[PDB]
Amino acid sequence: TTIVGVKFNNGVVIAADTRSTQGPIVADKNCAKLHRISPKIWCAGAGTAADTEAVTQLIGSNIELHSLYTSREPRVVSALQMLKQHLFKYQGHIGAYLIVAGVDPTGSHLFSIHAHGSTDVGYYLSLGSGSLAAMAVLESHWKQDLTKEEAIKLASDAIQAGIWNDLGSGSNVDVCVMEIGKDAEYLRNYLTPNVREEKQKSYKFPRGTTAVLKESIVNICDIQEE
Amino acid sequence: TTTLAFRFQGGIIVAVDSRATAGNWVASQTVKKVIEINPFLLGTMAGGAADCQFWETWLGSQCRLHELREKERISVAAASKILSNLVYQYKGAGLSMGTMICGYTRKEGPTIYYVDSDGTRLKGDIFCVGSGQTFAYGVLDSNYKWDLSVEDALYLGKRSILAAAHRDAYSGGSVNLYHVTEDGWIYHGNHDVGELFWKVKEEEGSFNNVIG
Amino acid sequence: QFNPYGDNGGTILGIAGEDFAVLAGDTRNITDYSINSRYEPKVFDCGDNIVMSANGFAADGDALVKRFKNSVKWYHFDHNDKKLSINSAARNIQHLLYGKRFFPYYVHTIIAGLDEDGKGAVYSFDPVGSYEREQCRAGGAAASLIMPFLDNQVNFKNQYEPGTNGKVKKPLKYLSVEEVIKLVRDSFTSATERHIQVGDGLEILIVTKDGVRKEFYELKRD
Amino acid sequence: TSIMAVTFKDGVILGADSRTTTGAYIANRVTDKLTRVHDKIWCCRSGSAADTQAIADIVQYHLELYTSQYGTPSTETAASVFKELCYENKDNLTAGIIVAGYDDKNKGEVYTIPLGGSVHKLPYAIAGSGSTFIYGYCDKNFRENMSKEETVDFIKHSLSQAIKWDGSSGGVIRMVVLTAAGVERLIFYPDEYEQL
Amino acid sequence: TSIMAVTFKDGVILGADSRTTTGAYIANRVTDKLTRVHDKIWCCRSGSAADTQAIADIVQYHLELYTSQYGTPSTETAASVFKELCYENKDNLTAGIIVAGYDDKNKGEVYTIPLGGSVHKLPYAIAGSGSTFIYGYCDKNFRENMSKEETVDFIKHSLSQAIKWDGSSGGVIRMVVLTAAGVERLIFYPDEYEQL
Amino acid sequence: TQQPIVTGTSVISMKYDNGVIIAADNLGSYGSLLRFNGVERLIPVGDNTVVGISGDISDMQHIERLLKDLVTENAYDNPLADAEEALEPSYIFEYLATVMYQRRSKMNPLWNAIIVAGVQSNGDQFLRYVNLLGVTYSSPTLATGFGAHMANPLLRKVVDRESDIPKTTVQVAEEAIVNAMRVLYYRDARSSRNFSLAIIDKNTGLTFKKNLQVENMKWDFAKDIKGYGTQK
Amino acid sequence: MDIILGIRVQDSVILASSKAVTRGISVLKDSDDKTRQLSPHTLMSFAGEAGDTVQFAEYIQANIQLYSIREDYELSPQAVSSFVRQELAKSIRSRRPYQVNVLIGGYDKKKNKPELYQIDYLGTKVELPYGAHGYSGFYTFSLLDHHYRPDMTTEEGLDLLKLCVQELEKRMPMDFKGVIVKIVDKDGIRQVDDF
Amino acid sequence: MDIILGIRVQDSVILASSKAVTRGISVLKDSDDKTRQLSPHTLMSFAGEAGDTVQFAEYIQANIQLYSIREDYELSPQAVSSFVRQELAKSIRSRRPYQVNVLIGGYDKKKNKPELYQIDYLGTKVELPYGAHGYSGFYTFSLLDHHYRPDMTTEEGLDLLKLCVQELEKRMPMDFKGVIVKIVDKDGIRQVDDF
Amino acid sequence: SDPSSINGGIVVAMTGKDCVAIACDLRLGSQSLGVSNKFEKIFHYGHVFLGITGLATDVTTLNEMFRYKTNLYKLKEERAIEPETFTQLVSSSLYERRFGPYFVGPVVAGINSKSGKPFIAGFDLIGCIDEAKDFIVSGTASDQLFGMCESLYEPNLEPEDLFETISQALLNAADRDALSGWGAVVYIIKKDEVVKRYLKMRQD
Ligand SMILES: [Mg+2]
Ligand SMILES: [Mg+2]
Ligand SMILES: [Mg+2]
Ligand SMILES: [Mg+2]
Repeated sequence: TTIVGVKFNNGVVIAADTRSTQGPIVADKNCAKLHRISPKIWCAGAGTAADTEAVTQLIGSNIELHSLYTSREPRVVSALQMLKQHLFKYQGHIGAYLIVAGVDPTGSHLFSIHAHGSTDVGYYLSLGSGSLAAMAVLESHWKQDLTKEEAIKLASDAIQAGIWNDLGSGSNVDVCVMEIGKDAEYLRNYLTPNVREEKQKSYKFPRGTTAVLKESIVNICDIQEE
Repeated sequence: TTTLAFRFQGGIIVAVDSRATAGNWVASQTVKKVIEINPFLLGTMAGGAADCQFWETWLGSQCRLHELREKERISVAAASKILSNLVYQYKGAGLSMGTMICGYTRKEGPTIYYVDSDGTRLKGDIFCVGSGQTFAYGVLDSNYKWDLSVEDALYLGKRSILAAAHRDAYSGGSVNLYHVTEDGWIYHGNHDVGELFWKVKEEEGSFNNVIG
Repeated sequence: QFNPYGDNGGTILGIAGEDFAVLAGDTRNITDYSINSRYEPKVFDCGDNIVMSANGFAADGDALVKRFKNSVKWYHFDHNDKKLSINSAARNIQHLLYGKRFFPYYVHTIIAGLDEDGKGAVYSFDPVGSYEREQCRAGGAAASLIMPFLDNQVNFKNQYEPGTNGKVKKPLKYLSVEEVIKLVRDSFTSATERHIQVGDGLEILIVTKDGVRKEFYELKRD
Repeated sequence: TSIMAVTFKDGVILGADSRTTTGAYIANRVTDKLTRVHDKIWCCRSGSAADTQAIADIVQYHLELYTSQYGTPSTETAASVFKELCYENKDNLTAGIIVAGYDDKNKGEVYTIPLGGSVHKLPYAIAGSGSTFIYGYCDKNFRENMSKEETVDFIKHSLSQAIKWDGSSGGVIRMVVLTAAGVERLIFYPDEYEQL
Repeated sequence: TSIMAVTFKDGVILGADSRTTTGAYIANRVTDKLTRVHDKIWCCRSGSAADTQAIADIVQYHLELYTSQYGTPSTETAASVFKELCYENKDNLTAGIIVAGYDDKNKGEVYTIPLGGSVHKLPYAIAGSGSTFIYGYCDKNFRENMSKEETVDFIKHSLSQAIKWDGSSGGVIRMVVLTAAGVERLIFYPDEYEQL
Repeated sequence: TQQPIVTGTSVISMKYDNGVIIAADNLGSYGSLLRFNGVERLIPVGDNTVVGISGDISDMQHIERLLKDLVTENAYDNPLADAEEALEPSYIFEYLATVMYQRRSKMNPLWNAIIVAGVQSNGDQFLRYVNLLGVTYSSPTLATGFGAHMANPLLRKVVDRESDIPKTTVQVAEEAIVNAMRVLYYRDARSSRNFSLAIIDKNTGLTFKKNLQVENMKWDFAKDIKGYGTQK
Repeated sequence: MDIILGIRVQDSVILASSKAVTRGISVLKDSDDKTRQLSPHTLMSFAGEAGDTVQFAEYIQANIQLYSIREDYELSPQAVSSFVRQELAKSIRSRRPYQVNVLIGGYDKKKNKPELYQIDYLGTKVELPYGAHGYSGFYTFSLLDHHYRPDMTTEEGLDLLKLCVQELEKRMPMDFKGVIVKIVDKDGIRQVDDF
Repeated sequence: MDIILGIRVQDSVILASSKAVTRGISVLKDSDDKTRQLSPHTLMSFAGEAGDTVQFAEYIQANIQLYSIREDYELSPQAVSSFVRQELAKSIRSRRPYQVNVLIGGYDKKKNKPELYQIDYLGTKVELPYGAHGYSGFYTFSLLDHHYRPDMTTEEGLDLLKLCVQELEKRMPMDFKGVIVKIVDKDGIRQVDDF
Repeated sequence: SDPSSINGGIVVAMTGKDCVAIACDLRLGSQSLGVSNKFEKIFHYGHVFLGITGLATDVTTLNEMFRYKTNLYKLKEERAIEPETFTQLVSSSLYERRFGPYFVGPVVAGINSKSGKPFIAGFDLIGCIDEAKDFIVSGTASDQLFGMCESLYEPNLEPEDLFETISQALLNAADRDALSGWGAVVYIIKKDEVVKRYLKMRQD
């Protein structure tokens, strides 16, 4: 998994690769590692895929209820405090390693959070097995006062480093841009640098190739009238 | 792995399956679990493929040297004991072997020795070795007679492997048959279990639990 | 504790044609989640029209290939430059492997060439020297992904002739070198999609009576 | 982690490195290990980031609620709340905390709370993996009632050595000055402190 | 065990504590950890007493036999013989040795041989459990080409701190001075060095 | 079987149009203690080869002595010891690779990862890796330890395949190596600021650079970072 | 406990269960009946850990007998087997699971059909023509696969069962002291007293 | 191997030894003779680890047969038992010991007396009126203690042995497939072919 | 010992043109011992189909559980549950046993009754959703299935072509797995007709 967050002038950009693995086998070639906590608070998730989804939806649900109760747009620090206290309670057994980003009435924010409950602040962050490849790119090209276009470039380049050099990461780059005073734009499959080449042969079988013992109609419909 | 060998009026029948698995996945369906030691002697493979294959080929070299020196065919007793004494030197090191050394000589008649990697050497009339042995034994014990014909004995060995191939997950692929006579062994072909099962089901009326 | 073994990944594939043989293998070399090299040759020409690959732990794989190559050289010295036949090579490799029965070469070995009648030959070895002549054999990481496909598309397993409904099998017609190479390429393209240790490049060594020829193809680098 | 708190004439100064490691990988090179529990009571965190963050957050909550009811808490009270959490949950925590604060009545005070949950009031305190290398230096060079500039130099020189030798420590030296005048943050970069 | 060797203008000085422990019991409080392998090549022993004694004895034998054949050995040669034993028997030894010697050609030289069996030529070296506490101090206070009196003070102050903090170190500070003038033994008692 | 004690971290290297570059920091770590600050881990053999070594330093020093002895031995009864029968990078590597694999096979390894960088007689670039297991591989970029994870991704952006080697100048290659050394200093907890770098070029020969430093470091952004979440 | 077999024929279910009770070194009993009647036309044989086997079997028996009284009605074999499965499936994630494998042989009076259900301690249920637990199947299934027919009489089923028991007595290392055989049909449950 | 018994009567030694050879799951043979004739009037039964048992027994046989040829003389049972004990006592401190327990039944032609020696794998020798190895004694010794007399005939010894075998067949969990019985007397060794 | 490979078995699901296909082998075993050749692993709740591989007691339990839940859903919602909604229910249900999970590999397949859109999904044992366009694989021969599917599959296959592809994917995968086979079933699912075919295969 290769996930990054990069701060820029008017907001924060977040990005991830799209490979999910069971040992050495690619279970999903287009996994979604970017999660929406609220409309303008998104996070990137590494570790146990079920946990990153579950923990973002739980906190995202409670955030929504809190937003309705307080008549205020949600804050990143709220999502952050709720995530860390939850993960700390479970002593790391909930394997969720998140990069939490967003915009709110206070400004634009970028945090990382470890499965044990520790949080970190930064202008650029990476996480997962491709984090070292990504962080190398971030450490070589990051600067203060990046523009939106530069940050999307830097973020996706850092993910690419992971795609190519880390066996845990692969396929496509997903991006989400959260700019102040603007709708968060979720760029699903922003880059697609791993389309499989046309096969040498078609493996479409002639009809009646498979041997068949029995056939029957399945009754999916309900009990009928008359 | 299901290997059997039994003694009867017409010599020895040897029948084996063909399957090799790594963990849950089937590495090979085309494994030769009969080692042709020489033209008169057969060995079965169970436990370690390498250990059986290597040391029973080596055995064939020792048998050849014996008959060059003594100007006489080696006895099944002597051949089996060369192998058993060898593996017994390696006891503890971790060889894995369960084999039937099978031969037909004038002095002895048809003879089977179960040889085994913890040093066991047993003469006997019927032997089954492998994960599917218990299934093969059932069919053998209920149908075996000394006065079987060569045709019926061949079928019995084939059918006993089929019984194991069906039930035992780690046995199958195909059945290899051998008939050992005093003038040497005779190969009686490779029989795909998939095709054999349906053939046997229909012709025999067995396996009514299975839909075909 | 010191672990003398390691896993360098990779996948190899030997297919025996009617009058040719191919031994293919990806060119990626890895440890854990890192790539060591995108092009590290794994299949070798060993002389006497024999090709070999020892896939798994690359240090043992290189040692074994090196020793076998040396065995070809000394066979020529000891036996009046006699050509080492593929079956003889196979038996020799068994003894090399079984020589280390109690501290094994951690490799799955395949060799390919032509038998003494000019027909295609592949031999497959386990780590301790058990071996068999085979028509078709994938070795290494993505072997479980490739073999079921080859059962279906080379040997036509589970394929019956339309209209008969399971009564007549699809006949086992002989494949050309061009047809085999398509199945090799598609095996590795598919394996690359679904196995993280397979990729970068595919090097195929084709053996005929005319000698050993090489072909190289790109694979996805992610 | 290299952390210390030193009391001087005008109050107290907390000092820390900025390195967070996972094995030999530096996960964060700009960590803030100096954390605010009250306006003029701060702490230095060593051990588990997750544990020390969680503890500090609870302490900040307790002192906020204390303040609403009973007015400003003493530095001793803050150290007691830290101690209570650390001692009562000693089996599940890995936290070494130095509590530092400025009262007007008491002036600069430093309390160290090592792994066990014991409390030790000291003129100065050092902690974290990098502290081992500077026990000798700090003991030889510490004086009571130093000036602000002397204490900044003392901390800067000490942590410079701790960083030099300890692979677990590095990055910037952060400091927080606590006096009657208020709260001042200081930072010192590698190019400055490495040449000392 | 706290031990160090420091090179200065006139030669080299070896310094050591005198404590041998079995667990928390002090088995010997007047141990001599500074040992002679040649007239002007000495060593400092850390780790296993049995191993370092056995090694030193073999080295003394090798340099005695070297001297009978080839004349006086260099300090580098002595360090190489120590290294050979320590490196080739690394699996069975627990020995950290500082080799110190005075040639007329080369002057004062210090070689440290840590656990692995590697050799490191240095201006000065510190070792043993107590050395950890004085990395900061020694690095801040060492200068090249000190006088005899400065180097004695440097060693005395350093080992005083190492002893103060390390429970495994204590007793007297022994020193051995190696110069053209000859071999001088020095001893410093607790009442002297504790008040520094 | 042993455990490494005094250790050296990443060695990084790459090929460029006319030769190879190799670099390694000057630190000998003792666990988390940064014990020895003046350790040379690039060891030149002749004027055409540099062997870069990471891992156990006592074993490095042994390998250093084997190479020194190899040069002596090659000179014996060899009138062309400084010419046609001089040691090649490929000879030095193959020797080391034999030793490494023999030692792992006796269950007593030299606890190292080694990169042999050099230029052959015919001007060809030599760059190959061998480690404590006797595993060997070659690639346009090679790195040990942390370098494998952080340097390779950066160096592979310059030379991603074989066809990129003739397009890469020595200035571009050196720049990439020096930047990679900075990245490793930021992020490897067992690294030092001081390092050595060696260039082996087929025209200009062996250039060995000692006492280099990581410079142009970005730390200023650290001042703005406050707390771990909600603090101001 | 050791060997438990089951065979569903045309019009009945036959359960054969070993008589031996061994506690380590000695055979403490050679006449143990490893079965309980759950209802007039439903029999359950069992084998597994000591204590748990009987405790489970009687607990099930009590519950089915309670149902029979409350509703004045006999549950179908299918219903009983589902109840038993759920209890075992509940049991496997308990603090201390029941280590009990069962065969449920019943005659469904509504459908006029014999039914044999095999359920292991995990709660793994299967309906079968013939079944076993433990090692018993390894010896016997090759014989049952060969000879079994769905239209067999009760007497033919008993002969096939004798052949299975003989093969067990030949090739099993343990002396299981023979089997008690019971037949479940439309007239209820009865024990074959000579086998 | 499992059960080996021995009983010395008035004028002979009787050795009873089980016929079963079990390899884990299946009984591979039910007619195994766990004995070797060392000399015309000395028989040795054996039980222990697979392979080692026969290897040891035949090694002893060969050595006694070599002695018999060299000296043209049969060693006394006592002498043979001492030779065997020393081999086992040597074996216990070897790299890989022989895991073999033996009974040596012999008729001393000089003294005109039957003799029974029990020797375990450690080289622990005892001369006894009756003996066993493994669990066999636990079941049988209470019967032998009661009924045994030093003046018993061979037929009375065989009857007492049948009672021992019956008690074993009742209370032992393992099916040892009966016993082969051999008698050692002044006329040599002979096998009782019906038991 | 490993709960997900005691009983064995496989499920595969594929999408085609206005259709989905889901298939499974029929084996239930006790490790090496084959026990049943009629253990179906596909179930349905109205028009939504669920395949479940893994530990057989959990397969049975989860089927009984989703029947329970979809029955109540229908009573309250007054309509049959859809594949997209059911997928979320399966995910929720599994995750609520996060630290004591059902040892299963569920696979959802069906066509949305309102939109007509073909839908398939896979899950890990704790409920992570893999919603693939092309195909989903599950069970003890999942590696073998990945290999078959990755080469054999092409998009927008007609129902009767898709049948051949999924059948050959299952059959040849199962023959390279010791713990799968003993028969097979293939469901071909269109918007308002579902055909179920039993396949003839080798019985070892
Ligand atoms: Mg089978
Ligand atoms: Mg890949
Ligand atoms: Mg540092
Ligand atoms: Mg199968």
